[PDB]
Amino acid sequence: QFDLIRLNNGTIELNGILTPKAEVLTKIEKTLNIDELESVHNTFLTNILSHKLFATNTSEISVGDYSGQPYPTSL
Amino acid sequence: NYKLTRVLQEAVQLSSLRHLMNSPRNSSVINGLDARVLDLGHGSVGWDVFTLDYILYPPLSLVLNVNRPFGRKEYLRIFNFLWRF
Amino acid sequence: DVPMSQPLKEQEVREHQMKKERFDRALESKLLGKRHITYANSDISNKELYINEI
Amino acid sequence: AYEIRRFLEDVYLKTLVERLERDFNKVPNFSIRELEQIINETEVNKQMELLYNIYEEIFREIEERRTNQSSQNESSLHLRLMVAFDTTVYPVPKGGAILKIFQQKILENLGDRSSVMFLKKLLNNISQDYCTMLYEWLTQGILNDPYQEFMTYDDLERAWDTQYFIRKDVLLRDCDSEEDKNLLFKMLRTGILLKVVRASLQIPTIPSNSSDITIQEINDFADLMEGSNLELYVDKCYSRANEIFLKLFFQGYDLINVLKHLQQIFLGYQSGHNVLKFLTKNMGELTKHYRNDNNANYDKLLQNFELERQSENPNNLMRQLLMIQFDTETLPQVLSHYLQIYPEVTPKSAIYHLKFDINIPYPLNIIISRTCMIKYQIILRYQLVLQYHSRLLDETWMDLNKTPSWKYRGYSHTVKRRIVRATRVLHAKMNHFIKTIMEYFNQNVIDKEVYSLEKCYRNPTLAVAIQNELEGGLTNIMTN
Repeated sequence: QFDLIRLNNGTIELNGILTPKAEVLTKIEKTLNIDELESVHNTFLTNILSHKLFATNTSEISVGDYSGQPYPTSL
Repeated sequence: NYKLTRVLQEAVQLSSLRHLMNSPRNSSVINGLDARVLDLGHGSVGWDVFTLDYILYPPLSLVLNVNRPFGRKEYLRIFNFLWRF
Repeated sequence: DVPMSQPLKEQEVREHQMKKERFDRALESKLLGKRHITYANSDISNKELYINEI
Repeated sequence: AYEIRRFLEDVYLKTLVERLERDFNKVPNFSIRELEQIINETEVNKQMELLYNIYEEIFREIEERRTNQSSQNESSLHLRLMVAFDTTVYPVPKGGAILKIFQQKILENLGDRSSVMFLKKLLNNISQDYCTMLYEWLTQGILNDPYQEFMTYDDLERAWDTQYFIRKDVLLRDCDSEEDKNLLFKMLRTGILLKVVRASLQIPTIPSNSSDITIQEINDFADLMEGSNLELYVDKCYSRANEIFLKLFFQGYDLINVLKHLQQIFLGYQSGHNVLKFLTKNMGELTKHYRNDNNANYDKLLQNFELERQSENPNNLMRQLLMIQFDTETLPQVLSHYLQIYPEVTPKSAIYHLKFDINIPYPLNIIISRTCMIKYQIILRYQLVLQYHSRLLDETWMDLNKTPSWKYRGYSHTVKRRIVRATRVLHAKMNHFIKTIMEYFNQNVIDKEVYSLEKCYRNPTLAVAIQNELEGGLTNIMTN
């Protein structure tokens, strides 16, 4: 349940507020909506194209030493 | 001058006052037991210099007259006389 | 009759507490302090009663 | 101003018309002297003189605050309070700065029971909304302050690292003696804890059944400010706030478990095997280069750590949040910023620069402040240095009893002594010293403070008491 935010400087932190462990004082699925489903699909496709053996055509690429090239170009 | 506090804790532990120091409520009674080092000049001996005291804070310092900073210091001189014995 | 010394147990307790307090104050100072001082740079106004010139 | 206008309309103009004009139109024998007599008898002159005196006092106040522009408490630091004082002296008095004027007037009118009754009814009328705001801040932590009046206010209009301020100018008590500061900070802490409780549960208000200590509304401000009445009122509010806050943390957040995991991470408590594992997997890097060499590729260290964290328990929020870091300052130089020690007298081994930290999530950063987190971090760095040298001497004993080159019986029966026997004797002395220092530390300081803290949250009563025990334990450790 702990949705963590991780930053490029290595610093991480919980996203928002820590909810209590179902604390009760007084006395139904959790599904995904349309924008959430499209975000899930786009996240899948990005995660696949963000993988190092797919990332091409940008400056954010880390290059493989002993070739000096981006891995997908080599492959 | 700094082993004396440990000596006091141990003496309270090695005496009938240990039922008071190790009490769940009345430990504060012995919390006020402190020692004082007199000033009788050079060449003195700890026997005629060491004296016991009792550090009272309000509300009790208002009710119990102990060796107040400007009184007669009755407890101190009585303690000296009995310290001789 | 004599210039006796301050209490002993109380004296050493105070010394220990002063060590702890000095440590805590240095720690706070290193953390830019938990309390500071301010002056107010801006004031409210209401769009029902708005102004621009005299 | 509303009371002034209601006085005029309902008393001054009523007197004027229904007496003066009706006698000027219908009553023979009326005259100017009888006009002044009628004015004096209906008390309209006395009550209007009172209102005008209050107006003149407010006017002199405004004038002072307009001309006196040449102007510029440790308890807020003795407590874990990210709160500042707002020493701004506003152009017009607000709230408490005017209720104080009214109380001063009631004092200056002592003996004129009619003037005292008038001024007391004026105060009870004016301060009703202030009592409402104070009641809300004391029972629900809500700050609805659109006119910048209340004693305290939130900054920042993600949004959880809120900082409170205290408007010194609008305070009800001057905050000079010790009991006034105690009361002021008790009010502030009551509001803060109630806001935390209300923000965690994502609710807009705290139900009145959440505690057995129920608070009534302030229906007489003059009585509340009479004497110790305000102290008891704030005491009840503080008791209810602490009860609810401690219920919430110790049940909905399992703060005992969070402290247990923090002591497992930073103290080593019941977690020696994890530290040993970390060292064995990372024994080579923490001694390399005696430093970070030209921003050395110590990213492999972070990768090892994240790999281990991937195999860590998921329900352990603290180890999920543990961030291994390489600080550019050695442990002694970090300690020199608080204690009377002396720095190195050259690069020095990488474990001396290694450190850890956790961005404690809201609300858990209310009790587990950044000060106790820095204490945890320094303690963990020291414990890591000790356990690291102990692992060094362990693996040294291993190489001295597993390499046949050292077990070999020989060496001229002279070289054997002056080399191997002296080596083993010095190594044994080093091992005994290191292990004894670590034993003393761990089971006479660290264990003592863990046990004290464990004693504290056995049915506690105040959140500030738990914070005080935690910080006192870590201070007893850091000042050891």
